[PDB]
This record gives sequence, C-alpha cells and structure tokens, in this order.
Amino acid sequence: TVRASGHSY
Amino acid sequence: GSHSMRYFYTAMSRPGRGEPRFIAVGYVDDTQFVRFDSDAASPRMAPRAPWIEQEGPEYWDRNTQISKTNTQTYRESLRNLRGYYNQSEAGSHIIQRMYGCDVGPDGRLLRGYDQSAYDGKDYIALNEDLSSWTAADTAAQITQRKWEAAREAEQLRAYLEGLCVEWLRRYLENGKETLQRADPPKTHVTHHPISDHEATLRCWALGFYPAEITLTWQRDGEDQTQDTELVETRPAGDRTFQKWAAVVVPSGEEQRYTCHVQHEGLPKPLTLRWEP
Amino acid sequence: MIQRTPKIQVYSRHPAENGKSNFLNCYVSGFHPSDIEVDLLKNGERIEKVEHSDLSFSKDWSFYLLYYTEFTPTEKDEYACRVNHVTLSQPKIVKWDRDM
Ligand code: NA
Repeated sequence: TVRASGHSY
Repeated sequence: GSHSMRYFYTAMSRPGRGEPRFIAVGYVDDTQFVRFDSDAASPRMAPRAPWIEQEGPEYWDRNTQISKTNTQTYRESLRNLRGYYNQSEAGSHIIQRMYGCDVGPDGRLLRGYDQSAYDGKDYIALNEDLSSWTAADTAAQITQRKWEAAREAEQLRAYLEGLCVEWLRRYLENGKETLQRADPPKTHVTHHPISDHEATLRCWALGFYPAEITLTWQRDGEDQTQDTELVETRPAGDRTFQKWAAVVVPSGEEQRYTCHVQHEGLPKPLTLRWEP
Repeated sequence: MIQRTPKIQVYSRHPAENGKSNFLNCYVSGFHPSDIEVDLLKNGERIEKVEHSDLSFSKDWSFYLLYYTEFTPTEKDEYACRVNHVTLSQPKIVKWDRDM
C-alpha cells in the first residue's frame, strides 16, 4: 500500500 | 528468500502541453502489482497482478486518494525545483522517487529506502538510519530544510517500519504461489563460427524468475569477465526473464570453456559446455 | 542537462518456430528522459495493436519499457523495431535476429 502523501519538495 | 516492495514515482512537466503528468507503480520483487496514471480518463490506483485484486474498496480508495493528492504535490514540487535551479518556464523536467522496504526470510525489516532524483541525477535521499538526509546540492538543501521542519523523516520511518513491512508480508502470503516461487532458467549453449580461427559460444538462460541471475564463462576454470559479453537481463512478457553471455573462443579450444549459471530456482549451480 | 540514449533488444517471448503463435518483444532501456517512440515493423510496415508495459525506471534512474505484440513467425516475414528518442538524430531500426 502507498505511503501517506508527503510534503512538497 | 528475502523480498522487497518498491513504489516508483515519475512526475514530468510538459509546458504548453497541459499540467505535469504523475505516474506511480508498485512492485513486489520483480512483479508489478499496481499502477496510477494522472493522464487516465478516470485516474485511480489499478491492479496489475491477480493477488492484489482481492483487496477491498477501502484499499483502492486510499491508494487512489493519496495518488491524486500526490499529483498536485508533485506539480507544486516541479515548480519549486524549477525555481531552485533558476530554470526557464519553457523546459520539460522530471522528478523521480523510489521508496520501499526489504525484509528477510523471517519478514523482519532489513532496511528502508526513499530516494529522489531531478532530471535523472540524485537529488535527495533518506539515509539508511531512516532519520537523516543526503542532499546532492544547494537546491536539495532547500528541500531538506523544508523536510526537517515538517519532520518528514519520522513519517517516512514510521511507514517504512510499519505499513511497508506489514503489507509486503500480506502480499507475499496472498501471492505465495508466484511471489514465493523461484523458476529456474532453461539453459543451453550455442556455437556460431566467426571465421576459420574463432567462434562465438553463447550461454542462454530463459524463463527464470526472479530476475537476479549469475551467468559467467570460465576458461580452464578461470573467469573470463573482461572478455564476456553480457546482455542486460530482459523481460519475456510472462513474468520471466531472459539473459545470455557470450565469449569468443579459438576454433578447437571449445572444451576449455564452461558456462556457469547461478539462480535461486536452481537446486544446484549449473556447469555447461558446448555439446556439439 | 544530461540525456541517455535507449538500449534496444528485439526478441521473441518463446523460441521462434514458423507457424506457431508467439510474442515479438522490443525492450528499450537505459534512456532519459522518458518520452520515447517505439514501433514494431513487419516487413517495414508499422504493426497496429502493440501494447507496452507501465513506465518504470532502474536503480540509476534510467527508464525502461517493453513493447510487445502477438505474432506468428514465418520463414518469409521480417520483423524489426524502430525507436526514436531525443538523443537520436534519426529513428533507430533494430532487426529481429532469429538465431540471436
Ligand atoms: Na530524435
């Protein structure tokens, strides 16, 4: 399963 | 054996041709099992292997939601990185990210990964400690300070030690008849004369899974590494892989050459010679 | 900015035997950036329904894709793969070599 959407670069 | 799960993200800008495309694919070992493509008519995480089809709607909706959010975040990230490199608005650029976990045969975490590239060059990577960063340049130092301020390493570490390991174990069990089955290569040696003085011996490996394999030529028991031509392992289309190694030998010395095959589907390593 | 030109291998899924159904493969790898155009040629003419794999990339960030279609080899017919990419002045054509 995917990882939680993270912070923009 | 040991196993891995990896997600591969590609976000590609295309100025004048719409918003940046975001593609995600998930693998277990060398088996792809999900994909997401923001260019699709109805973008959603979709199955790409049969053993994932049984997951419920809550699964697919979480994976789809995260990917649609990722579509937007990676669009913002391409704008940000263009600024970090003082780049024009007219150029096309790419962020790539691969992350996931390796587990041992007992299912315990061996290590986690989270690495990013921009236009094909290392940008920033989570260190093996799952708590510090390696920035490739002063532009990536900006992302690092942004990610330290949001304690991003802790969120990735929690994922890499938690969900990643847990779901990988679940997939391996649900797909055990393929993911935990190693198919040995079918092997054979071919002989193709080049001249009156030399011929090519080519050692074939076909139909094997996973892709990891060792093919080597020996002359009088000594490895011929610098004289062996190895093609890149290639997919057959049915989950299995193909590979060959070639060596050019003097006519009449064929029997001094042996091909050696190592693969985990093989009860024991193979030694092959040309059988004329 | 650095670009990488694609590697190309053309081959059948199973060992080729005339009159028997099989799959023709064109594997393109090692290239960057990701836009590529790949066509399968039967005696020079583009074959229509050619599927391909989902875009992925290797550990060195270079991309790879498998383009494939069902076919039935014959002794007469000649197959090939034609690849264009930003790194190539002109489309590259690689013929299916049967003995390989
Ligand atoms: Na070109």
